[PDB]
Amino acid sequence: ASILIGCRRAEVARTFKEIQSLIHVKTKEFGKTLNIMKNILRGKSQNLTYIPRFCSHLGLPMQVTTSAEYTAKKCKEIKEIAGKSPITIAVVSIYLNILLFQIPITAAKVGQTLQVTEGTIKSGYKILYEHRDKLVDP
Amino acid sequence: FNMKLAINAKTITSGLKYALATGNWGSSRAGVSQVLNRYTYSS
Amino acid sequence: GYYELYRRSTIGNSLVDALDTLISDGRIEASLAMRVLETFDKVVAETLKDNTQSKLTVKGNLDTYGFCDDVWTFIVKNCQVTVESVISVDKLRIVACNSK
Amino acid sequence: SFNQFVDYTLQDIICEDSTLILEQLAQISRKYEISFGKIYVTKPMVNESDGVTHALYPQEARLRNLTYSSGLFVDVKKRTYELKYELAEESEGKVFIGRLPIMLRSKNCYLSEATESDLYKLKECP
Amino acid sequence: SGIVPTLQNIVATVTLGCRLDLKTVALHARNAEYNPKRFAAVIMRIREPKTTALIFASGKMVVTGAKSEDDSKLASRKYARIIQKIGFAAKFTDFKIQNIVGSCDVKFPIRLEGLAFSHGTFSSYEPELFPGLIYRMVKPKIVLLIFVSGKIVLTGAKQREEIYQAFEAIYPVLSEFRKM
Amino acid sequence: SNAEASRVYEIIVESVVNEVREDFENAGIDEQTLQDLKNIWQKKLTENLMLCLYDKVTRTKARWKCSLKDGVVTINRNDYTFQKAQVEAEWV
Amino acid sequence: RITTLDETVGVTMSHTGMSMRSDNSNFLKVMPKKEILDYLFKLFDEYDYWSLKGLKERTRQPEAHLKECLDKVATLVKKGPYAFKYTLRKEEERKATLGEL
Repeated sequence: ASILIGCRRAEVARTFKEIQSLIHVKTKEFGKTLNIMKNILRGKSQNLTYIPRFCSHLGLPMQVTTSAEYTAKKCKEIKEIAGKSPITIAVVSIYLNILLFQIPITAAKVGQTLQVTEGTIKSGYKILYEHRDKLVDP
Repeated sequence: FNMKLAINAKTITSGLKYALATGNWGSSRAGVSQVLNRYTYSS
Repeated sequence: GYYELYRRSTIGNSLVDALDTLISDGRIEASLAMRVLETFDKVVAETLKDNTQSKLTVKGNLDTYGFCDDVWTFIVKNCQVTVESVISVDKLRIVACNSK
Repeated sequence: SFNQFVDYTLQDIICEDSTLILEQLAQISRKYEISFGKIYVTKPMVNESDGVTHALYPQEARLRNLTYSSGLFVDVKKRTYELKYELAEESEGKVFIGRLPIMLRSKNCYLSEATESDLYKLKECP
Repeated sequence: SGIVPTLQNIVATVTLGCRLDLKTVALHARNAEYNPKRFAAVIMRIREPKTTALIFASGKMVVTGAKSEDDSKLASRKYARIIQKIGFAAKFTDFKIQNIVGSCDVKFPIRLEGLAFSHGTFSSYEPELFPGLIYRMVKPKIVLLIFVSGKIVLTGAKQREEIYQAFEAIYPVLSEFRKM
Repeated sequence: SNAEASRVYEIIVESVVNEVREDFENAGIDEQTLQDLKNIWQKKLTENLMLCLYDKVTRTKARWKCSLKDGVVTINRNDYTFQKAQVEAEWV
Repeated sequence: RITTLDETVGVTMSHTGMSMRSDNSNFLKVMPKKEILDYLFKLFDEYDYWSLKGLKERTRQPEAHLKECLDKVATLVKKGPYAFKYTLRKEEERKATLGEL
């Protein structure tokens, strides 16, 4: 918990899954502890960052990354499923942006590598494809 | 058991980085590392 | 080991009736009758385990259900039963004992 | 001298003592064992705070108060015994032990292969 | 506005006043389940009002699944009668509603991140862990689950007015954070 | 109507009799008494009850599903024997 | 020789740090009281040493309940090869007394 906090407060981002890879917290128990800690901090008184980090894992060009950033902001405004957690949106946003460009990752490789269910990426892709009209930076 | 916890990278990494920063091999040796002299290309 | 539920089956009742007769009608050693039934319990179990192929499908209204002491009791009404043919039954009683 | 150390010494040091076994007792006794294989060296890289990772050319390396280094990977094969009976998980791992500083112009650094105008793009005076 | 929350589940407790033999209870009831190894209570059910009861050896009983307070007391009395009919010296006492759940639809999408930022001390929102925002209201002390779709869940109430009170209090806030 | 049933029934009678013979001989009763048991049992043999084992029982709302195994049923005066059975029933 | 990995270097680092990928390999993943007590006592004459585990396996009761009654009949030895096992100190009369109570 304290780690994930310091990540947040540091403007860095780490996924619940990632920390979950460093430590086995059982999940739900973790959420409750994190919330109580958050409450204590208030008493003592943002997906976007994830997008470049993922490119790293894929080693994608800069233009791809910034394209993905525009894509994330545009997708969040257009609403429609509200995101179903940010992680799915960040990965799908990428998958779109890359498929725009010629650079193959195909699908299963990104689903494995980034640990997103292939069905999830394709499902996100259909709805995202529908709004292809307004997501185009130039 | 999880590999990331078992292997600690800063042991080696920060170890070497430290040593070359201080230049002390241990003291058992000291001053082995020295900042380069750019006074003149000869120097 | 071996549940005694199969004694309530057509083949089980028949056995009971036969033995009861040998005991009463004759002078055939009772207690041995029990020994026989103990054998029955085991045989029906292995036979139904190793000598069956059929797969049944029962679909209908659940009139009543119940659980106590590792036994599930169901009473299905207006159901269609499929063998591997389609049969219909107004009222079917099911009694099931834990496989584990 | 540094190049010889990179090509040969890392492989030999890891190879000489790699094997370590755990002795497990039960009442049946048991072993666990981990070996170190062919080591792997990278090209020089940088980990930024956010976690974006990218190649490092020395110029920038100076300006940003960085350390010019490449990562090191090791092949870890893990085994389990039960007692010489052998089960275990293998292949599939390539493990990051730590970073190794890299001497400029050596075979590992990016500049050693550069040409004149090439160097000029990177702004390292030939 | 015009929207009033719909009650979805009422949980109540009843003291029967006498010890019970659970195998006996499970055996004699028409709609009972009892596996000591899984949970220490007979799970009994009745068709009208459609509810489920958790019956303990101490004679205490939890009744859940009702959609109205009337239905809760009704079904509770019914379960007590069943226990009596089976033969125990049970009494219908201490009927008390412990939890009321309600829900409604405001008919517009909500900006959860904005709401969480604005009402930070009462809010908890981790969309990767659970998609809804958990809002912990002070007065009345009710917990609300707020979703992007505009569907709202209110829980933790002991009285119906608290469900109604909380929604009235939250509506202006949901409006302030609408999407269209 | 089922043939597998009659076959199973036959296996049961034959199998039980031969096993029971030891005890029968021990009790010094009579081989022909054993034969009588066999003939009477088979004679008797010539109400919609299923006896079996359960692997799993589940429920979601008022929908119940059951994975039954190794059983015997009498449906409308006919007998069936099965390896597996699936029950899909809706409670109210 | 030693082989230099030539990749975009991003993939290698992603695998290094927290990758959102876990597991994929495994290494060191690591009768009523009357008849119950009477039966357990017959075991005590049958075994001068036994365990709450052996008793709980027999009686299918929590070890805590088994530990209470055993304190009355049996005593514990915590030292030696038989350590953490209860040793004893008519059996039919005790069984009939258990049946009465």
